[PDB]
Amino acid sequence: ICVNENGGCEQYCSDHTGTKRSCRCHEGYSLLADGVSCTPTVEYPCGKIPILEKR
Amino acid sequence: IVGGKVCPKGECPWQVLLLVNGAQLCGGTLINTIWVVSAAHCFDKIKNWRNLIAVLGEHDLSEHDGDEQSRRVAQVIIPSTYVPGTTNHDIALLRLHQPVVLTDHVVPLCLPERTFSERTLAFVRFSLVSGWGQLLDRGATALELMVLNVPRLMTQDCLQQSRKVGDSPNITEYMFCAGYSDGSKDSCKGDSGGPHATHYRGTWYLTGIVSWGQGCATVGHFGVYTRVSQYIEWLQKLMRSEPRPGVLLRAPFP
Ligand SMILES: CCC1(CC)C[C@@H](C(=O)NCc2ccc(C(=N)N)cc2)n2c1c(Cl)nc(NC1CCC1)c2=O
Ligand SMILES: [Ca+2]
Repeated sequence: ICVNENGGCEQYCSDHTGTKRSCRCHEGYSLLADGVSCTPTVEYPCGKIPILEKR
Repeated sequence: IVGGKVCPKGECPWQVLLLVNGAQLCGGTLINTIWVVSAAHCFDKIKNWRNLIAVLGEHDLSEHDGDEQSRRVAQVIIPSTYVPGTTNHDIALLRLHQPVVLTDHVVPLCLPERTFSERTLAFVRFSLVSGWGQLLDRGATALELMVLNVPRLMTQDCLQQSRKVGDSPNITEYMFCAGYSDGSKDSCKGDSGGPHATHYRGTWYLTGIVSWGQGCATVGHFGVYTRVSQYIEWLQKLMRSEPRPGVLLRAPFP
């Protein structure tokens, strides 16, 4: 699943046995209950630009 | 950076300036609070290792505004496979002597997992490249951080779309081309080591390092960038290891 459209994951994707897929996030993020979205858990997560985010 | 624009202050928060004895050396990319990724060739001529400084939160080189943070570079780690004065394996991992403090103007860029980078990031067409390097071939360097949006291409398409010089280095699996062949836009000397950064689903990731090219924005040629995805495991392992004495460390690759 992961190979195609990143398995639907917002960040990282791991393949499991037949049809099973687990999305994961970079440190400083947590996975939402939808199983695909990542939300920041710290004030300054990597790869986000604070002046635009607070904009 | 040739043909780009000023990066509005704070919108390139992972950009690093490297200085030796106060003089502009190269760029770099912050990937967490103590580690910086740059280009190995930046360190070929350094004898004064204790005079190597990384600056975060920098924007305008003419004026201190208080957001700048300077750290001594405690270690420079280079892959065993890199040969000084040549193009392949052009990557260095720098450990700062003390962590930087994350702020609105100092934020790490995400180092992606390899699979995600190869399968997904490598196919995002445009990415940003940044630095205080020369504004034109044979020209002066920039006082304000510049940024440029460049398209990535397959290496097959690079070689086919480029004018043949013959003497030019091979483009290996550890590199990729990005930019324009019409002589309008490119990164340049002085930008070496800086980020090629790729946006995906709301977040920015490190995909390349300004490395080399034929002149700057030379008609018939593209910029060449270190293919960061090849080094993810190498970098991750090093960041989880204890520091060793001596500034320069050659570490086996793979
Ligand atoms: C990587 C090792 C070095 C060692 C001098 C360093 C480097 C260099 O000058 N990088 C700065 C530099 C950075 C970006 C660009 C661009 N996007 N147009 C051009 C130059 N470089 C090297 C070499 Cl052996 N050959 C280069 N280019 C060649 C193809 C024509 C000569 C080159 O740019
Ligand atoms: Ca300044």
